[PDB]
Amino acid sequence: EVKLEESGGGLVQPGGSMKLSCAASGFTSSDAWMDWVRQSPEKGLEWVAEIRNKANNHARHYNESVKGRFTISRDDSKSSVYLQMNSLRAEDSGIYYCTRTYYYGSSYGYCDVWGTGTTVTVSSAKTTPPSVYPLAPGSAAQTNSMVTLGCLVKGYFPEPVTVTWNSGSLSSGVHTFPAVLQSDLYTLSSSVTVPSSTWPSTVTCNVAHPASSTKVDKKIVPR
Amino acid sequence: DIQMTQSPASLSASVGETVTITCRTSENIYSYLAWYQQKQGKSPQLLVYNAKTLAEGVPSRFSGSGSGTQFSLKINSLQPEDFGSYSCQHKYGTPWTFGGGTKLEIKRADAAPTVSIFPPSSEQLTSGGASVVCFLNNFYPKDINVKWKIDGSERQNGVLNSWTDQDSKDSTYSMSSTLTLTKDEYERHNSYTCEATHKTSTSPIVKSFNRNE
Repeated sequence: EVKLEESGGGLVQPGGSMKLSCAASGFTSSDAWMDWVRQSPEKGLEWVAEIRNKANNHARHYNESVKGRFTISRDDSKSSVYLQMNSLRAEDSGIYYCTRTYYYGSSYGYCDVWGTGTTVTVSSAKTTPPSVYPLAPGSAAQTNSMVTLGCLVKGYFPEPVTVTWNSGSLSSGVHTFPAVLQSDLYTLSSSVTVPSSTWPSTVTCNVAHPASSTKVDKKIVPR
Repeated sequence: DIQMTQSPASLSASVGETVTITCRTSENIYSYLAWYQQKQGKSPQLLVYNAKTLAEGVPSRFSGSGSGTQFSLKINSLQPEDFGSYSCQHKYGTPWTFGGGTKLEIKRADAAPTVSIFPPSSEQLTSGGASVVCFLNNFYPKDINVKWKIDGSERQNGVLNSWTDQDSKDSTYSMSSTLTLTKDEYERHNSYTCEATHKTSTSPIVKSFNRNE
C-alpha cells in the first residue's frame, strides 16, 4: 500500500499563512523526490514545488508564481513532506495534491503517485452557515409515475457542504449540483427522484457544513 | 515556461470506438511526456511516461506516441472505465507544466430532460427572499437552454444555472436553474414558468405553476 495523505487545508484571508503536510507510506521517503501539485477550475493542473534528495542536490524547485512566498520542506524521520504558504493570493486556491516524481531508476519528473488532496481557499469572505429550504411540488400537479423533490442550500461559505438523502440511505436518482458564487456566498441545489407511491410515507435531505459546524435535516412536506 | 496545448477540451464517444487526444508543445521536449487519467472526483493517475511507456496497470489498448512538439494518446476499443479527464505533462526540466485536460464523455442515445419546477418554500419567504427553482434532469447531449417566464413575460435578470458532470450510472447530464426575486415582487405575480430547449424536441417542454391556487 503506497499512500500519500495530505492535510492542513482550510480558509485563510489574502496575505495570511498556511502549512500543508503529507505523510508518506509504503516506501522509503528518504530516497524519493516529492512534489506539491495544485488543481483549480481556472488553471487546471499546476506544479507548485519539488524537493529532491536533501541537501546534496540543488534540492528545491518552485513554480515562478510562488517564488519567495512558498517553502517546500522535508522531514524523513517523520516520513513526511510539507508546504509552507505565505502571502496567499486568491489564485493560490485549489486542491493541493502531494505527489512523487522520483523513487528510483533513470527517469523522473512525472507523478507516479498522488494523494487524495487537501483544499485551500484564499478569501476575505466570512464563514457563514447555510439556509436549508425544502422543495416540494405544486398542488395542481397531476403527478406521473415518478416524482422529484429537492433541497436548496443557500447563502453559505466556504465550500464544501455535504448533501445526502435519508441519511445516505437514498443514493439513486439524486443530483447534487455544483454550487454557484453570488456576492461572496454559495448557493447549491439537490434533487431526488422517486416513485409516486413512495412519497409521502418520509424523505429528508441532509446538509452538513464543517466550516461552521452545523448539520441540518429538512423533511420535504407537501402542499 | 513551456506551454502545453491539448485538443480537444471536450470529446464524446461510444464504448468500443477508438479515440485520439492530441497534446502540443511550445518548444521541443523530445519524448519526455507524461499522460494522466483523472476519474470523476478522484486524483490523477499516471498512464504514460517517456511518450510511449505504459505504467504498471495500464491496459495495452492504451498507446502513446509522438516526439518533439506533437504527441498523441490513442485508446482502442474504448471501455466503460476509460471515460474521465486526461492531461499531458512534460518531464523535460523544471518548471513542469500540464495541458488544460480533455473530458472524454460517453456517447449515448438522445434522451429528453425530465423537467420539474418548484415554488419558493414558505420559510425562505420569511427571510425576505424568494427562489423559484427548476430541475432539467437526465438528458443528452449537454447542450440545453432554459427560459424563465413570469406571467407570460420572460425574465433573464436574477437567474443562476449549474450543470452536473456526466452521470456515472446512465451517462446523462442534468441542470438546475434558479430564478431569485425579492419576495415583494414574487407575490405580485401569479404564473411562473420553466421552458427547456433541447435538440430532442422542436417545441420546448413547459412546466409552470400558479401562485394563486
